[PDB]
Amino acid sequence: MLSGLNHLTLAVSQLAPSVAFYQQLLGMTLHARWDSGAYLSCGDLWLCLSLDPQRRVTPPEESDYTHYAFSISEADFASFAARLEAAGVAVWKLNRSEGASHYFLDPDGHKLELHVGSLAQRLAACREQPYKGMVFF
Amino acid sequence: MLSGLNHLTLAVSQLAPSVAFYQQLLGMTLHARWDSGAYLSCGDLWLCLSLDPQRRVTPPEESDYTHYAFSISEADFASFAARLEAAGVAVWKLNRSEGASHYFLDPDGHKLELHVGSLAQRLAACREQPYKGMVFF
Ligand SMILES: CSc1nccnn1
Ligand SMILES: [Mn+2]
Ligand SMILES: [Mn+2]
Repeated sequence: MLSGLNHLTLAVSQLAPSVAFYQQLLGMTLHARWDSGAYLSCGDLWLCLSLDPQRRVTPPEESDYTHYAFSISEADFASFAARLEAAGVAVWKLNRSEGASHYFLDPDGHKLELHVGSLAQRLAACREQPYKGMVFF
Repeated sequence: MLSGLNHLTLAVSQLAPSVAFYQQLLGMTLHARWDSGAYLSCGDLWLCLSLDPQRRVTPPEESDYTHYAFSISEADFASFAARLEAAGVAVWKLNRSEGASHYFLDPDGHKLELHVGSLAQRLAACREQPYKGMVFF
């Protein structure tokens, strides 16, 4: 059967600024780059940045809610979010509707998130403060 | 410091067919559902389906190369691809890289992939046959 996420591939319009964002600003590990892409890891996540002439820099009001959240500890969350803020990283959401999260945009407008907590913890929180109509299996 | 992918959230135009696709066709575990979304797991992956009226059913020619690859064993790959084909799931790309890959679309046109092989495997293959301009770190 399917066993998890093998890799996340993001189309990027300019490779070097995107590599710098994920490696320098977000602290991900850069393993290789070539004329048309790069391979990074974030813990167990395999991230591929793929230079795509079709990728547009997309304002957050023009894209849907599809987004990618990265795990961070409770101890590191606030200072990492504040550092992104001080660095001028654009945002896309302010209301914490799914726990402790910071919502920010990559250079092409990919919707990203820092989040503290697992699925199990989110389900436990939702049992006390459920979303409308919520059923647990 | 970021420790991995926390969750992947896909905006969906209709919740019921998306739940059917990820739970029933793809075999993911459904943990909770509410009026405007669902939480599923696939191995370590926490997947959120978020009902979003802004989600367009998007032809693959009209979206960039951003995509989400799920892990499957070599032994299971061909029968899973055949299951998707029997269900009439559209393919958006043929495989031309190392490791088995099947490139398929979800009901809203999200670009998905079944892939066999890790980042370490890909890096080893690239070391032997580097892409144009490839540098390792
Ligand atoms: C070589 S381009 C690519 N590489 C890995 C994953 N997705 N795309
Ligand atoms: Mn999220
Ligand atoms: Mn891929």
